[PDB]
Amino acid sequence: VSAEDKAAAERSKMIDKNLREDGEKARRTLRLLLLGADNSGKSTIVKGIFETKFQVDKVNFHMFDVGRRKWIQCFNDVTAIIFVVDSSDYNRLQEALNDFKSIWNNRWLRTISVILFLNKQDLLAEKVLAGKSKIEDYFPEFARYTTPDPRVTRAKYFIRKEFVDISTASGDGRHICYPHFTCAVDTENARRIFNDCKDIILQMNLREYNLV
Amino acid sequence: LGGLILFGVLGNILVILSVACHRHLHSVTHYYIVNLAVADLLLTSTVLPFSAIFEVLGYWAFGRVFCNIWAAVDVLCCTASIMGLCIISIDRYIGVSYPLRYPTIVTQRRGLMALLCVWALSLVISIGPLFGWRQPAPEDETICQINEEPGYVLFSALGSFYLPLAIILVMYCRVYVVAKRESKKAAKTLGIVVGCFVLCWLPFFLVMPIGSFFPDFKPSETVFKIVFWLGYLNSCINPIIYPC
Amino acid sequence: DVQLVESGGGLVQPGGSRKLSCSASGFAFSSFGMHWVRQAPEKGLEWVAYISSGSGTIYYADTVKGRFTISRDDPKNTLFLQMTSLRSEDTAMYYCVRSIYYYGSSPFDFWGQGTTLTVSSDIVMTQATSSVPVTPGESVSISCRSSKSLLHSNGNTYLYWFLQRPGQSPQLLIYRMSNLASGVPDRFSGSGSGTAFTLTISRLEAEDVGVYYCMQHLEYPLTFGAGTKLEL
Amino acid sequence: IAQARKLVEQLKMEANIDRIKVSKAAADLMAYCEAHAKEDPLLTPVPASENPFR
Amino acid sequence: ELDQLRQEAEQLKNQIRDARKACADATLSQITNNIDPVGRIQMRTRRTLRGHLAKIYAMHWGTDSRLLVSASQDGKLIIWDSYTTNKVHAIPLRSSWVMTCAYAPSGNYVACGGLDNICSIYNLKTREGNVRVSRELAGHTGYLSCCRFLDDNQIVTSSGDTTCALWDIETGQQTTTFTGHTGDVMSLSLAPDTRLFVSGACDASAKLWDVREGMCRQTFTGHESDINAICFFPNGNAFATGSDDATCRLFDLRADQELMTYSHDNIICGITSVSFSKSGRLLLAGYDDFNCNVWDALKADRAGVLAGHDNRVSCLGVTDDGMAVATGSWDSFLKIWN
Ligand SMILES: CNC[C@H](O)c1ccc(O)c(O)c1
Repeated sequence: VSAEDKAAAERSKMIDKNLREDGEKARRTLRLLLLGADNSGKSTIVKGIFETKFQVDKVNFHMFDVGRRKWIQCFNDVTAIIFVVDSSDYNRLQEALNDFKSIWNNRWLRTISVILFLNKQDLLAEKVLAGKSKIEDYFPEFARYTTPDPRVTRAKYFIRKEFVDISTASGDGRHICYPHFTCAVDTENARRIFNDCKDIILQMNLREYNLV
Repeated sequence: LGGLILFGVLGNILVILSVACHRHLHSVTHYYIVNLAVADLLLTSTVLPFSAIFEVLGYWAFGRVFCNIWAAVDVLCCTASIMGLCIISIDRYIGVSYPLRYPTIVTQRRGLMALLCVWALSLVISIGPLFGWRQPAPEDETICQINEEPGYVLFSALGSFYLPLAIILVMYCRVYVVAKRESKKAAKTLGIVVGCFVLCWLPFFLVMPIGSFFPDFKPSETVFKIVFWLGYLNSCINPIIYPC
Repeated sequence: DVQLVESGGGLVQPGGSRKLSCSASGFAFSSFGMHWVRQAPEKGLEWVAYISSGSGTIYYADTVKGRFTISRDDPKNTLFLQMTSLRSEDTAMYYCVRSIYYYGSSPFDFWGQGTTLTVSSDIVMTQATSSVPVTPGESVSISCRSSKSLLHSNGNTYLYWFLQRPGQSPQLLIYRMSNLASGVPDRFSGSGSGTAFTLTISRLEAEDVGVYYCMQHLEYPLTFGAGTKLEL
Repeated sequence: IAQARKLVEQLKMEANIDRIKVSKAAADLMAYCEAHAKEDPLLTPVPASENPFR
Repeated sequence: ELDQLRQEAEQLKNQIRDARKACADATLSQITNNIDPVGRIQMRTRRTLRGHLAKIYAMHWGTDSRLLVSASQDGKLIIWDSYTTNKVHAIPLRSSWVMTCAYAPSGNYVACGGLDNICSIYNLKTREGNVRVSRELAGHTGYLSCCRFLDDNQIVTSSGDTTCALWDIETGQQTTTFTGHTGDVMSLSLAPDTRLFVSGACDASAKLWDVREGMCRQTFTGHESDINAICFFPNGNAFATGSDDATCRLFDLRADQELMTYSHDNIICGITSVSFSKSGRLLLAGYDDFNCNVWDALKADRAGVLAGHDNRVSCLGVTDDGMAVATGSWDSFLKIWN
């Protein structure tokens, strides 16, 4: 084999060792895809492509937000998709629902759960208390909808029910949306993301072990 | 007879091949799966034809010098298989109870340690008969018999089945509790795994000690042979049931 | 940029001990294989030792095997040669030589400075010429011969040509018998077959006078040729 | 407004490109394919000795 | 004014289509219907290049057809010695998301890019002995999806911002910007003469570009979805495109039309990588259904299959001398076929 073609193999083994070490380091961090839309409040959810890292309970999470038909397949292996939505408005709410439907039924995202983040619920509460804008004008089914201020709770439950109804269409149980409510001054979003990721990983492990 | 041994060997070989055909077998759980498959394949290809020819011919052929090891390789491989089942159960429990801390708890440089400790314990148990801890060998080498020394019997039986059985039961019960907490299919799979392990290994590790310590309650020879082949049946079954 | 300094040397009484240091600066010392090569005061260069990347492989010359130990400190970027029981034949000038090994690499490309040390089968390379008087601007050639064929089954012929100017450390000219080392003028060329190689230079210029060594790298040890000399 | 002008200018420039017959194009493509049939290790089974990848 | 311009554009397009049809008297299938068939080809995995720990996205062969490069989502750009399956180099990447890679013809530089909208060019031959970044081309407002080296200081990059760019590595600025696409430019393929290239975009359009003139010359349509891969014919007067509509198309620069369509009713999966053999008789269509196919470029018939990948095939390349074929995939294993 000669020394020239054996020191090359030794160098290859050193490179393999470094690659294994880097991969073991990378496997301990969960990758989150931060999606949404403009003015949806995705900038302040947690206190080219943009990446952020935050550690809670000695667990490090990486969230990547880009700013989507093609490059989304690059995120085929992310642990979860944090879909931020601004529920304060109603005209663009149908656009957000269409975006969520497109993301959920994506060919390259059929096994990824979505940590839905209904942001700026305080502005939704203010709008529904003022009464100037009526959801029934935008969503005619809201008038026939009732909860399972109480009007704020009815509106919130209606939005969540609409999102979950979109999610459950042809879901097959491989991935489940996890709705949440977050205000601008909220600071418990990290814990919610932590719990959602824990549930996602637990479900993935249970599926792997051929259990439920 | 030999057909079951061939089927088990083929299944173990297929499991071993599939454990390296795809890169998805990079997690420690796949390492444990391939460890169990290797143990079962070694057990089959090293003991099953010899056991079959011993049962058919009815007498030792390779000789007492070459059949004493057959009583040590067999126990080594059986202990390796059972400890592999135990470590698989431990991995599943630590993965389910600590889902997002699994990579930082079960890490390489630690799973390899567990695997090597498993093999070391298996070889330590198997060396017993070759360390002089065996019954006085018969003069006629045409007859080859297992060792029923009470100290060796207790040590091997305990450290090969009872402690692994206890750990498997505890870990799988905790896993079942957690799975039911997060919500039948899981029940069916866990129950069939535990039952196929117990119904195959408990009969032998009950008929052997009862004959070792209570000769009055010693069973017959046909049941002893059935219990002896039950372990080989379990070895063949494991690659069928554990991947799926 | 790339710079290897050496410390140690001096006078050592026979049978003593000495620690030679080679500090690297300006390049990734961790990924470079290192060698110690000695040159007698009035003879050719003698290979002493070799250590791979990460200290995973170590070779010694038969002369100093067992008496010499080689080591490297990657965090400190240092190469250590511990010498014990120094015979009177071990006095020489030692050079620590970098060499990286991959497809297309140029081993022995950069040679460090020299450390003087004064103490109070193998493929042998033959350099028939001992001194070739030449005139500037005239194309000349240097012939080298090997005991065994250096052409490998992979089509790679491991022959190296090194130049040593008077009072200057050696540098690589031609590696693997056909390729030209970087920074060397295109005047030099190498040709030949197994056990018969020729280094042909055209339009010889100034500062080209010096010693030329043909080294084999097929296997170990690394036996240098006697080396020819070009003078005005 | 200028986008439409640029688009129509590009279309006019592209419209003047001479197009040869499809038969001639296919013929020269096939000629190039067949003229190098002896230099294609993939098409003709490569000998084991000549194959660098064992 | 807008209506008049729209009508003029429609008339021009109609006249161009009429001219193209007037130049279509026979078909490539009819022309080569009397040619000798390729037959059965069974390439086998000569080498398997393990070491990636994430999905592989791009792979480019070297000129000597011994070295090769691959990029993976784990931030690793690995340069392999395909002969002995030894990793010559392993370059960490600033951005873990890489969708393209390229190997310089001189073998001195490599290129990579992706969602970071930066084209990183690394200098392989250095005194320091490690692979450092030679240049960071910036200016694209979208992810880079393909890049190809022209010289040591001239590289063509295609991005997702509907524009390609001929750069100048010495100064790091776009010498020329190629505009005219309406969607993301998935792939680009240089021509052997290095005076023209092609670019396939998400609008099912393949545009020919003149590097020197810096202006589009021809536009080819006929695909039903995004064009993922494109490759020039060895002759230089043709190219082939692979698209998400599970079809491959052959276009001729001189004929300016679609000659042959390689597709099968059985296949329903999009093409991710396409490359040509040295003689051009074989078209290597890499699919995302875990296997590649070999098409007779003159009979439009399947010649053989290349299975052995457990995940989606992302990149496919043919050695310059035609010795072997590298096929990467999302399962972190790229194989070599011969
Ligand atoms: C199926 N073969 C079982 C083996 O002979 C065996 C294993 C463990 C023991 O303690 C033992 O007494 C026997």
